[PDB]
Amino acid sequence: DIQMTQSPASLSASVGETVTITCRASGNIHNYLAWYQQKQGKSPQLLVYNAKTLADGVPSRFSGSGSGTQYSLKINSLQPEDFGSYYCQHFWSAPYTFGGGTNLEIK
Amino acid sequence: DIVMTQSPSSLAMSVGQKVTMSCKSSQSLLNSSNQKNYLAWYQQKPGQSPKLLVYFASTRESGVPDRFIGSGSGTDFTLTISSVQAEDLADYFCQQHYSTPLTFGAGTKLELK
Amino acid sequence: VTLKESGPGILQPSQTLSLTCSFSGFSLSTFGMGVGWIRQPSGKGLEWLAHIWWDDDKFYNPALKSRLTISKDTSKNQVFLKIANVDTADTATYYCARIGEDYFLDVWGKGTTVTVS
Amino acid sequence: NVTQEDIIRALASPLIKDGMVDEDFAEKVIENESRYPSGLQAKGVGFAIPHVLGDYVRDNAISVGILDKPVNFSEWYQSPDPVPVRVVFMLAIRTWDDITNVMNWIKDVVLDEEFMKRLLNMSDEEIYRQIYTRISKAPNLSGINFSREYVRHLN
Amino acid sequence: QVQLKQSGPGLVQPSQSLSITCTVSGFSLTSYGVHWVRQSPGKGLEWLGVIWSGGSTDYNAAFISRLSISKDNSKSQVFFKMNSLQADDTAIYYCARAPPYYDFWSGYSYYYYYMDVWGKGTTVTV
Ligand SMILES: *[C@@H]1O[C@H](CO)[C@@H](O)[C@H](O)[C@H]1NC(C)=O
Repeated sequence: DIQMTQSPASLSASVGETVTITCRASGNIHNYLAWYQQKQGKSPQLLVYNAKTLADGVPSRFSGSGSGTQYSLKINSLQPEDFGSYYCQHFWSAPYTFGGGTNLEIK
Repeated sequence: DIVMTQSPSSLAMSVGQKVTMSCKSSQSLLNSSNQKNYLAWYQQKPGQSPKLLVYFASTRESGVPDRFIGSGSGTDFTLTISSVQAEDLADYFCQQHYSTPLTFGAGTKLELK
Repeated sequence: VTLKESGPGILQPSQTLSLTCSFSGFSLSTFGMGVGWIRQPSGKGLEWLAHIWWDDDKFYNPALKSRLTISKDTSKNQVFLKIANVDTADTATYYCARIGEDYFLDVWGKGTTVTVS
Repeated sequence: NVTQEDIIRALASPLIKDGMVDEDFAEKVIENESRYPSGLQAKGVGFAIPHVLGDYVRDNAISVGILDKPVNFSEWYQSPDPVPVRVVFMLAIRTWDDITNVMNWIKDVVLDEEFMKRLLNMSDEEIYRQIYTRISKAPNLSGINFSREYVRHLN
Repeated sequence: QVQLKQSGPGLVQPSQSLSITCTVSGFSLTSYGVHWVRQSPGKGLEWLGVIWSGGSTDYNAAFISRLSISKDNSKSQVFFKMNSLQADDTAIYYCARAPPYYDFWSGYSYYYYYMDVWGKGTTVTV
């Protein structure tokens, strides 16, 4: 199958901490995963173009890496206004199944 | 046209030793690897056999076993299969491959005496 | 650039749902961009429903048991997301989004709310 | 566990499904594979052109299979040496003029490694877009069918 | 079991044309090629223009300075025939088979331009 998974389901950190989120596929991605962030009550805004590339001028704090079936999004240091829900999608099989998603909380 | 030439005019042969002949032309080499040529065997009567050598490898048919393949560069050549019995045939004529005119050269022939 | 959506509010289980997109400067005369729809049940994550590429073709999420049939126009880029039967689990926000070049979801709308009674 | 068996049928499937070939196209292709060195690998990244040039075809089409794990095919020029192939270009061509036109286009595809590179790390959609664009921009090959169902990143 | 048989006139003076028919049996004319070559005792062998016999495709004229007028190289499903109006030289007679497949890395044409199995020939005099 092509089912996507994502973890940790729920994580929290204070302002200034480094955060890593893991996204995995049962198949093979070949560097087509992209991440984006949803604010509560608003539509998501595109965050990266690909695992390794910055999108639409968003802060350089957002970056990521991965290969094969293992990809991650990394934030070097959380700033105000970066908290919310993170999602990942792959451009492989047409049914672009979503990962579970993570909620990054203020704590 | 493309120049084709042989070095020997004829060669003496006996049962023993090897018989050496060579062939020159403007160019037979290809850029995408490989080389294209062919040396023909002619029985004096039918003259029907370029089939014994394809490119620089033994032919598709049985041909003659252990046929020797010479240089793979601009100048081609061949030896008979060490000592041969054969008969005094025009065992080789060198022809151009990879050329629309497909010019033919002169034969060599074997001579017993 | 700008994407707005329209559709019904409260539906009965036996009714057909129809949802459409409205774009301003987005053009579908080039291969570079397609359009698709994303469902989000309240309190849950996002689920991909379907999309249509510039080359007129159609892909559906097999988890919907072929209940979704989609036509795409060229006038007002209407994509209807017709669902033959709306169950009581299908209570969700529906978003229209551009695929863009590569897999860049650059343009998202605000979403409609689909509920049951 | 990848071999030559069912690669030909896997790529023939969208042609029989669409109806561009007559009945068991894949078997006729395999018969030509058995008798001839269709590989023509000629490079570190093996290239192949399994094909039939007879009738049993309703129209001309190109079907491109992508193999992540190689399967050797007989080499051309000197057939005894097998060479592994990663990218398989199946051609259903009639009238002969199109087989030359297709091979010339393919030569302009295999050469210039920047295209040949990364071909194994692109989705079915990206491969479709690239091949479609390169065919439509060719001076010839108009009228030959190509679609999403004719691209398989795996198998 | 697989043969090329040649027949045609000899003793042909310049006032009469030369026409030679090569009957092909065992080497189907929908798959294999057929090439023609001249072999005089006094000059060496030379290449004549041919049509590929795997389908009457793309006649390749050879030696334009040696090309005859109205050289048809007619191909039937049973036999192939060559003709030349002048018949002003001798020993124009070998028929040979060419490999039935493609020269994938050729720099000018996709046929091999290689002769494999030769026929018996004829005797051509002026
Ligand atoms: C393909 O070729 C390589 C190199 O000769 C060889 O090691 C390998 O076994 C071949 N593949 C198969 C399936 O035999």
